[PDB]
This record gives sequence, structure tokens and C-alpha cells, in this order.
Amino acid sequence: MQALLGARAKESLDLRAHLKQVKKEDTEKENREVGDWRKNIDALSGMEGRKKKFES
Amino acid sequence: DEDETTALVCDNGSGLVKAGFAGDDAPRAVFPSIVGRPRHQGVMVGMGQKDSYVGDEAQSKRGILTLKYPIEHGIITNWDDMEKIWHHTFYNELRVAPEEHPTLLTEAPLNPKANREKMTQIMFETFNVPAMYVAIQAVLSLYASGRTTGIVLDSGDGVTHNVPIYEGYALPHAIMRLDLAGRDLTDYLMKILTERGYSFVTTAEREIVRDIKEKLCYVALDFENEMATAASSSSLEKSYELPDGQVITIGNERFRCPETLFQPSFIGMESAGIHETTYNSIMKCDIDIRKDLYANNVMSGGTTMYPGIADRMQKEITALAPSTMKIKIIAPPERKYSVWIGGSILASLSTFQQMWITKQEYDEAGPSIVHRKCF
Amino acid sequence: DAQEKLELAEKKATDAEADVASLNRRIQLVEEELDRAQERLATALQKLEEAEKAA
Amino acid sequence: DAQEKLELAEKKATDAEADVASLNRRIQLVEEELDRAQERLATALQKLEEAEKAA
Ligand SMILES: Nc1ncnc2c1ncn2[C@@H]1O[C@H](COP(=O)(O)OP(=O)(O)O)[C@@H](O)[C@H]1O
Repeated sequence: MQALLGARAKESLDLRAHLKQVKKEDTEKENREVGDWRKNIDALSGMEGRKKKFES
Repeated sequence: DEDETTALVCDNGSGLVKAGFAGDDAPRAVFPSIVGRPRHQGVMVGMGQKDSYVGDEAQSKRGILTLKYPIEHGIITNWDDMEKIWHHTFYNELRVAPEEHPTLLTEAPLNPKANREKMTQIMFETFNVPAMYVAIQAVLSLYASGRTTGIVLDSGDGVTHNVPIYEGYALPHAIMRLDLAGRDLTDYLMKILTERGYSFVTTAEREIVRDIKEKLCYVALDFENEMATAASSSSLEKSYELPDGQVITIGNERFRCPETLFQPSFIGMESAGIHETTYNSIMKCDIDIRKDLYANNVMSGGTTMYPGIADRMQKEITALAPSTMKIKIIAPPERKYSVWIGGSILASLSTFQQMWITKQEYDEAGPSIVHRKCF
Repeated sequence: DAQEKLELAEKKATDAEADVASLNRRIQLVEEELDRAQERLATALQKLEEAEKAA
Repeated sequence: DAQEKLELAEKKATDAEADVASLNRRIQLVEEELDRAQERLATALQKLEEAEKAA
């Protein structure tokens, strides 16, 4: 009498687990573009004088 | 230079263009779909200055540029500018020439044929990509969401697609493609802000309004109660900082603009709105397929970030829907980026490696091949 | 020589000031990114509370 | 005047350079705090991902 509710609840879980496993495998396999970068600055602390350009 | 020749993945919308490589969970970079051109006479010499700017360059130097968008309502009308965008997107920024990698592009399933054909043609003839596959955007939204069944309503900048998919199959007779989108919400906001005393008409002004919308606007799940107060009191207004230090406040207009997705008449459009099109995508399917589509309204694309859109899209459908039935909105964090993410997922499937147009089949058949091999 | 040393000292000051300003721009850009990191952190922590709350 | 301006321009340069040095310290301190804030933010967000994932 319960054989089908077991089987039906399982079919739903197996499909949901499949679909989530597919997106999770890519989420976990590669993760660099999903991260961040230093984005550093210039400051010009070595600028002890004027440049060679006529504009400086 | 790469570990494997996986596909490059890029979602080209009417708003943003996003790209990265297949197998990751994010694009490396996002660009506006823009090619910019100077609208002024140069006077100083040796200032660098390009004849045309692409993507973020176009937006960054926009102070003296007129900015054009090559994509409108989901299709490419200016392929030359998309060629510039793809070069920048794939080679200048991801640092990968398409010549050595398959490329996965995207388009809606009822997207005019010329666009899926042109995307196939340019990547094969100007970039020499070894393979092509133009993805169904709804499919990618489902891949990113972890669903096989549901209505994909992608409310992007270009077009709202409204497609019912059941067990991985489309129900095409029930697709309600609608020419109501995020780009119209931006122009409506420029006009309503003009009514408030803050006129916006130029490219710079449009980019400001798009920034205002993205930070200040919302849908409101119950707009009648929300406007009764927002239109009556300053306590519901939110301030926005403009590039020159000016401050604009927006009240009921803050949600009235997004409200157009439910009230299309605000922009002169004849439409039922996105909640009724979701309803009809469900209702026009057979009764043994609607009980699953009602329980799976799949939100995707951009504009989905407005607070109240998911609840506003579930309440309206529930009101149109039969009683007893459970109506459910799925609105994951992979919003706006779900198509790109799904693209990455599709590209990495082992079964998808049999779906590619090779740069052999392409030349034998020509670009019309996209309809024989992709969709 | 006092004048050249002055042009050089004034230049040093101009360049040092160009850098006081470039440093203040970087300091404010970084302090702003920091305050924003902290606003975004407070938000992430609040959203963490929402995520933990969701849990 | 050139010499006084030199003492003052050199002083100004010294002060401007001293400000650059104080500001170099403000940069290193805020820069590190930003890298740390970005890590704190990433941490809160990673916790959010785990908490949301737990959810
Ligand atoms: N913070 C935000 N708030 C409201 N709407 C947004 C936000 N971010 C993105 N959107 C909107 O979504 C649209 C982008 O469409 P999109 O779905 O990302 O095309 P694509 O599928 O190629 O990525 C734009 O109109 C943009 O303003």
C-alpha cells in the first residue's frame, strides 16, 4: 500500500538532486571569475621632479 | 594558454553583455552593449582619443561621446558594433581568441531568425571560431535555477520572453513573447523625473537614469497601498546622488516606473503585463502540465532585482489562477546572471558536445545552419 | 640660486602636493572602498543574518 | 624673498612631503584595511553562501 508513495517521493528527490548536482558541480569545479582582483594604485611616490615632456 | 579548450560563453543583451569561460560560475566581465563615438571637435593633439570606444571604454569616456546600443528587443541590428564588442569581450578582456575555443551565444526561442543566423555567421567568419552553438535563454535560466519545469520569465532590458517548459520540453504554442522591457522602464523614468523637475534627454542623462533605477526603484507587491502613502508623504522618498553632486528624490515614481511591467499602458503599450503573460503561458498548456508550471514560475534576467517583483509576480498570478492550486515564484540570487551561468552549465555538459556546429558544417551550409543544428 | 632652489623647492612642493593630493585621492578612494567594504560587510553580515535566519 | 620663499617652499615641500609620508601611512593602513575588509566581506559573503546553502 505504501510502495508508490515511497517511489514517488524518491523520484522527486532524484530529479531535484540531479538538477542541483549539475549546477553545483560547475559551481565547485571552477571558481576564479566568481572571485575578485587587487585593483591596485599608482601614487607616484618616486616623482621627485618634472618629466622630460614639454608639458611638464 | 587555457587548461582546456572549453567554450567561451557570452550573453549579449540589449542592456549588458557578459562573458567568461565555460565551467565557471560567473562572467569575468560585464560591459554595457555599447559602442561610443565622439560628438565634439577635438582641439588638442596627442591626447590619444579613439574614433570609437567599446563597452566600458565607451561608458568611461562618455562625457563627450554619443552612445549607441547595437541590440534592441533581443536582436542585433548593428553587427559591426557587435563585432567590436565581441573582440573586446573575448580577446581584449577574457584574453582568449575565439579562434582556439568554441563559442556559446544566446537568444530567445522566438527571437527573429536573422539574429541567431548573424551571430553564427560573425563568430565563424570574422573570429574563425572552430565551433558554434546559440543557446536558448530559457534553457539556460532553467540550468542555472536547477529546474526542468516552469515558466521562464526573463524580464530583461530588451524583451520579456514568457516561455513554458515541461520536463525539458518547450510548449511553443503557449509562449507569450512580449515587447515590454527594462529599457522602456528607463525611458519612462526619464520622462516621469522630467515631470518632477529633473529633465533627462541625452546619453549622459539616460545613463544616470539607468543608475537611478538600478539603485532606487522597486515594484511593490501591493502598489495601491504603497502609492497611497508614497504619493502623500516625503517619508517614502529616496535620495540619489548625481555625478555632479546634485540630489534627486523620487517618491511613488520610484515604483510606478517598474509598475509598468504590470501596467504597460504607462508607456503606450497594449499588453496584459508580465503576470498575465505568465498566467497564459501556464494556462495555454495542457492541464497535466499546468499543475507543475503554476508551482514553478521561474524568474530570470535583470529587473528581477527590484524588491517586490517576485512577490508581486506571485500575487498577481495567484489572483488569475484557479483556487486550491499552489502558485510559486522561484527567484534565485543567480538573477540577471542566470543566463550566463546556465550557458556555462550547458557548455560543460558531456552531452552538449554533440550539439556544436563545427567550422566545416558551417561553411558547407552557411549561417542558415543555426536553424538545423541549434534551434 | 635662491630662486632656482626655490623653483626646485616649489616644484618639490608642487609635486609633493600633487602627491599629497594624489595620496588623498587614493586615501579617499581606498577609505571609500573601505567604508563601502564595511557598508557591504555590514550588509553582508545583515544578509548573513538573513541567510542564517533562512537557515 | 627667494631665500625666504625657499625656506618656506622647502618647508612647504617638507610639509607636503611629510603629508605625503603621513598619507603614505594612511594609504598603507587603509589599503591593508581595505584588503582586510574585502576579506571580511568575502568572509561574510562566504558565510552567507554557506548559511544560505545551509538554508
Ligand atoms: N539593481 C537592479 N535593479 C533593477 N533592475 C536591474 C538591476 N540590475 C540589472 N537590472 C536591469 O536588467 C536589465 C539587464 O537585462 P539582462 O537580463 O541582464 O540581459 P542579459 O540576459 O543579456 O543578461 C537592465 O535594464 C538593468 O537596468
